This record gives sequence, structure tokens and C-alpha cells, in this order.
Amino acid sequence: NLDIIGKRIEKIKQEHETSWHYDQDHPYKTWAYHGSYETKQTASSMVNGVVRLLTKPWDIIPMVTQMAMTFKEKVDTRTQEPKEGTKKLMKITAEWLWKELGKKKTPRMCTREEFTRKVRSNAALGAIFNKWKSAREAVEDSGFWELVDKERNLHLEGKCETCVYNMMSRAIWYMWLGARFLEFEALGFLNEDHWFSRENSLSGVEGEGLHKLGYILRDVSKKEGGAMYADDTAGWDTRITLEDLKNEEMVTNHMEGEHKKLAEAIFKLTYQNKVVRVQRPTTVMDIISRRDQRGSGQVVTYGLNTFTNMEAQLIRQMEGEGVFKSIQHLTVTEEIAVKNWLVRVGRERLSRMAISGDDCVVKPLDDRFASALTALNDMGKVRKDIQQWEPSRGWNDWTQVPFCSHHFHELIMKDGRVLVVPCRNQDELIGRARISQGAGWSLRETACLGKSYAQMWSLMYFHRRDLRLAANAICSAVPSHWVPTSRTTATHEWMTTEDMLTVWNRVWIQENPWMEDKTPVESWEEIPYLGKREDQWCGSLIGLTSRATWAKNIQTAINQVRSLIGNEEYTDYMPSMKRFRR
Ligand SMILES: Cc1ccc(CCNc2ccccc2)cn1
Ligand SMILES: [Zn+2]
Ligand SMILES: [Zn+2]
Repeated sequence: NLDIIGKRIEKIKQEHETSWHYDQDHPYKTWAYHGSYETKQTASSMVNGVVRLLTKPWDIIPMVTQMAMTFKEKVDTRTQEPKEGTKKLMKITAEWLWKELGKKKTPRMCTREEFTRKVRSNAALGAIFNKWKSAREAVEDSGFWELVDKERNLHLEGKCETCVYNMMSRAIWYMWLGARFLEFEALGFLNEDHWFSRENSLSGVEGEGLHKLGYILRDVSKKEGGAMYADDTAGWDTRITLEDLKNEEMVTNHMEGEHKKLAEAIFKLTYQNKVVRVQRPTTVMDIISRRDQRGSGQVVTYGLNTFTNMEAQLIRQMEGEGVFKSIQHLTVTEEIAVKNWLVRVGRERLSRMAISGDDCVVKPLDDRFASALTALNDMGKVRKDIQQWEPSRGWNDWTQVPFCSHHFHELIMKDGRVLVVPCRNQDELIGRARISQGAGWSLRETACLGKSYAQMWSLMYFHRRDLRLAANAICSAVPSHWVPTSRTTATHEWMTTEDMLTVWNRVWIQENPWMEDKTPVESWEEIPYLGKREDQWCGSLIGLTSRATWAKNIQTAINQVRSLIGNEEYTDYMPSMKRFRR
């Protein structure tokens, strides 16, 4: 308690000595509440006019138009301490899983240099504005780094002063850039050296890319076993127990020297104890603390979520195989048997899973997994939208399984080669491309974001008739040489000015390890669509009057956006399609 957080609290109290007050009508039950002080401030989603003017039929689809308008009663919940049998299962599995991840990897500190290059090329590192303006500025000023140095030597002492969370089914805890550096210094290796790559972790898909996920699920399908299970957790970050935070910290057991102590301090002082500032309109700033739940860099969050999810799903698999009888208490011979299962089949059981943070797909040995619920519920990883003790509904077809907001189609090219393509409801795809985050967008920057979406659609969603046409129209309407941009940057092969047919050939043919014949595709017309009926099932407007008029008159929409942008160099991409090829 206050021995570890007091200093951080004491320091904030002093910066607001003219305001401090222990409010008696504080809404916190599960969060500890320490006091309040005076503030006054708020970021809404804006429409991209380039994308909207080239997708007119969707102006009347409420699923699209509603996305652009606009649970903190889940963060103030509490999760029970697992039973002893659960606690033992988790420690043994965690110990074994860190060893496995570490067999071909070396933990190591990430560098000021590495950190600097990151900020000088926009990765969403969730920092805050206030002594400097942008993050780009603070990284060049050597004053900053003295602040970093001060805190860093404080962490080696086992104390913390400036590492304080700022809270904003989503909640994003920004820290000041310096606190983000110290987190990145200690744990960045997990992301930077790909600890959750499929090759290294067997279950993971870090760095895989949307054009690989389908092929990965198809490979899991090829295993002998039961249904494929894809249970989402209800508010995963709110269900991370102090016992989970402690099993995560065991990665420090693989470290040394300074690194080991820096990592230990990040775990002890920012993860297993937290200080947070929250806005309350009643607008003051509440300073509250707690020990448990997830609150870290969104990137260290991803990796530790993958880790703990891998762990939970191996244990749920153990329960289905009757490796242990009861979560109440493991016997001495039950521990040997758990350890022995891990040594004997653990790697095989990891390969039976695709895990992306809180998202999983499991193909267990058989369907006993479906009703193996005691460990999963006792770890606090309670399934969304099913009664606590109701058996999981499995999927019988890998092409129906949900994963990372997608499903996957098998699509046979006119030459017999097999593409596995990602897909989702086209209303979702169009509604997201029509949205921009932030203010101060020039027409030119708005147009280059539109173009990033168009090139993504050409690479990932080429098989959707409406998105290949809209993508061709956007790339026709935006100057040929203007570079695609994004403000909150998987593998993003569409972020390039290279020819999209050439990138398609690289991604789907040349670099695709599931394609034996490497014959390049010579034109876009060799590249197939879904069946007409499947395209409509997944949200196509093909067959509507509105869509027929849009398609037929597309050159008039393209010309409207060209006229707005002005007299620039443009390419006509519409003759890459058969119907416009005269
Ligand atoms: C470029 C293009 C493609 C298809 C169509 C017609 C789709 N009609 C249909 C009927 C019943 C089930 C599914 C589709 C029009 N334009
Ligand atoms: Zn600190
Ligand atoms: Zn689909």
C-alpha cells in the first residue's frame, strides 16, 4: 500500500496544494480513493470527405452512417482470489511457458536510440503533451532524459515518483513519455524481438498479418480433434488478477544485471500497484489506486494478454483431458502429472491454438473442452454472452470461426491456386474508412488517409466487388504520387507508393508459404471475387439500383474529388476492371 504509491500521491498533492480535498461523495468502491483537485477539459471522430464522396450508396445505410456519430462500470468491479488448485496450475504453467518462449530468445534492454526512432515515425505509444508540445520534441531535449535518469535511479532504489496513469468496453491509460520509455526499456523486447511470433510461441500470431491468419486457422483445422472454440472474455483487462500479474513478472527470472531490476520495478511499482488520475464532471481529478487489472503500454498489454491467454487455454485444455480432478487442491501426484503433460504434449497443445491478446481459437483434442469450465471461471476469465456453466458452442468449419474481427473464405483462382482471404461485414469496412481521428487535417492529408484505406482494400478485400471498385475509384481520385498516411499505425504492406498489382503478387504469391506455384499474376482480372451470393451475404450492395448507378457513373464521382483537390497528376485505375475496360 502507501509505502509504494504515497510518494507519487504526495508529489501530485503538492502541485495542487491550492485545491486538495478528500471528497466524501467519491463513486469508488473497488478503487482506493486519495483526494481531488481542480481541472477543466474534454476527441470525437470526423468524416473523411474523400472516402464518403466516393461511397455515395452508403450515405443511406444506417450501419455505415451511425458509426461516425457519438464500460467504466466494469472497471469498478472486483475479481475473487482463485482457489489453491487454480493458483498452483497457473504458477506451474506460467513457469513452463516463459521457459519455452525463452529457449530461442534473449531478454534484453531496449535503447533510447530505438525509442527515439519509434517516436520519430508515429507508433501510438500513448504518451501525453505539460512542459513540451509533441513527443517528437521531448526526445531531442536532454533535460527530459535527466528526468528519465532521475526516475530510473529511483526505480533501481525500489521507489517511483512520476509513473502515474491517466484514464480515458475500452479504457486507454496514457502515461507521460518518460514513464513510457522506462516501460519500453524494461519490456519492449517482448514486442521488438517477436516473443509471440507463431514460430517462437506456436499459439501466437504477432507480426503475422491479416493475409496469414486464415491460412493459420486452416492449419489448426487439419489437426485431429473436436470443434473449434472461440470464446471471447467479458472485459478481459478488468479480469486480470494480481495472481496473473505475478505469473507475468516471472519473465524477470530469465533476465540479469540492471535489466532484471528495471523490469522488476516496472512490474512492482507500475503494474502490481497503480496510481491513476480520472476526470469526474461532479470537473475535478480523482487520484485513485489499485493493485490488479491491466494497465500498461497497449503493446506490452498485447504481449502479456497473449501470455496469460495462452496459459488459461492450456489449463482449460488440461481440464478437458482430465489431467486434474478439482481446482480446490492439486495433490502431489497431480502436480507431477500437470508438469508431465506440459513436457510430453505442451508444444503440441500450443500449436492447436491461434491467440492474439484476449482473442483465441482452440481446436482441443475432443469436445470435453466445451464443458471444462471450473478453472476458466475460477481464473476470472468468464465468457461473454453465455451463462457461466452452459457449455461452449464450437464451430465445425474453420471458415465460420471468428478471429481478430474477421472470418476467412477459401477462394480458388481460375488457375486452381488457393487463396485464403480475410473478410468481415462490408458495412464495418466502409464505415471505418469514412472516419478520421484528430483535427487539423489538410485536404491533402485527408486524401492520403483515404488512399491508405483504398490500398488496404485492394490487398486484403480484393474479393469484395464493391471494395475493389471503390478502391480503384479512390486511387483514381487521389494524385498518383501522393503517399498513403495514418496517425495510429500487423504487417501493413499497403503503406507504399509501389504498384498495388506488384505488392499483391509479392504478398499472395511470392512470399506466401502456402502457395507452391510462384507464377506471377499478370493483371487484376486473373484475381477472383467471392461468389455473387456470398458477396451479398457479407454485405455487398450488388443487385441494388443505388449501387448500379454508382458503378455506371463512377468517373463523375472521381472527377468531383479531382476538381476539389485541383490540377494534379492522376491515373485512371478503372480500366483494370473488365466492365470499365471499354
Ligand atoms: C458486377 C455485378 C455482379 C453481379 C450482379 C448481379 C447479382 N445478382 C445476384 C442475385 C442473386 C444472388 C446473388 C447475386 C451485378 N453486377
Ligand atoms: Zn516510476
Ligand atoms: Zn465474408
